[PDB]
Amino acid sequence: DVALVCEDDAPYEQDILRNPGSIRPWLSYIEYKLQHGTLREQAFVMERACVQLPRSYKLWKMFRVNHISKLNPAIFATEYQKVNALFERALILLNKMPRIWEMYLKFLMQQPLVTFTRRTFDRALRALP
Amino acid sequence: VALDIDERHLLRLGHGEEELETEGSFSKHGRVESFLDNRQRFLYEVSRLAASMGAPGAHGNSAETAGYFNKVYVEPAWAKFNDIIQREDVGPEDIVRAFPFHAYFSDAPQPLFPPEADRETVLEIANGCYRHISKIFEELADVLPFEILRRDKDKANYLLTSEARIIAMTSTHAAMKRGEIASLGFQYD
Repeated sequence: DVALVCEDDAPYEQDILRNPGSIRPWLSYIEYKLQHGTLREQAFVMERACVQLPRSYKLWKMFRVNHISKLNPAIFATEYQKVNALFERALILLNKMPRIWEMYLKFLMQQPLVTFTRRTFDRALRALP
Repeated sequence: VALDIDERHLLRLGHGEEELETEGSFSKHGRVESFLDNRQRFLYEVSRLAASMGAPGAHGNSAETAGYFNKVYVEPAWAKFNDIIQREDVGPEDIVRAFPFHAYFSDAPQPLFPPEADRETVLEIANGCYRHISKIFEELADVLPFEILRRDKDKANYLLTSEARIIAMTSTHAAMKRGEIASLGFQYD
């Protein structure tokens, strides 16, 4: 993960270090990573932004799991577990968000765990309006 | 209440206009109010524990969020503590130093681990702290089903059917609400 940050993202890293709770600098860094950086670097930047600022609704709505949806979940189960942990953290921070719940339900439907998907659907039905 | 019986599992069935001679209200509304107060206390305790552990975000916002944060924080920490204590070369001082709930237990009467205590006593103290944290998490999870339901009658029915372990009622109340108890699916042993 150390090699995922280059010299172009050094000013973005300095701005993030100066203002750790800035939604605008995080959004600017995410846009810069999406426009110029690679898919893995953009995914790492999005994961870092979600870990640092899980209460940001714009960051949670702009989160994408397209870098792991193209792989087989039976072989890439570690990425699925990491995405599940990120979704659990987002639901801990944004339990009232319906879009994040819909994204988590879609991710669970992509996975083949029937019991886990049923439990997630029951929790979403019990926790939402 | 004088014995070792939990107030959350204790419920009373009867008319709501009867005066409760006990110190705590055992009616459905009283049990709901007690569950809400316990949920608020557990949320405050979880927020204090997250502030002591340095967990980012507001973990005391909701009971389900508190349970998810408590799992994602404590379970790796408790697993690491159990793995450290599982080593044969770890002494009582190493077990005391590896405890991650020292800041949360700082409000308790010092010392948490006595200097003359052996490895067994330090392990028992750490297990007691972990059991207190797990009991707080279980109380938050039990109060989460009441917060999930919106109607008071639905929450009372869900508490009486599953959450209540000891239910006290009169003969007239049992005879008048025998069909309601049969239709509600409440089971007793």
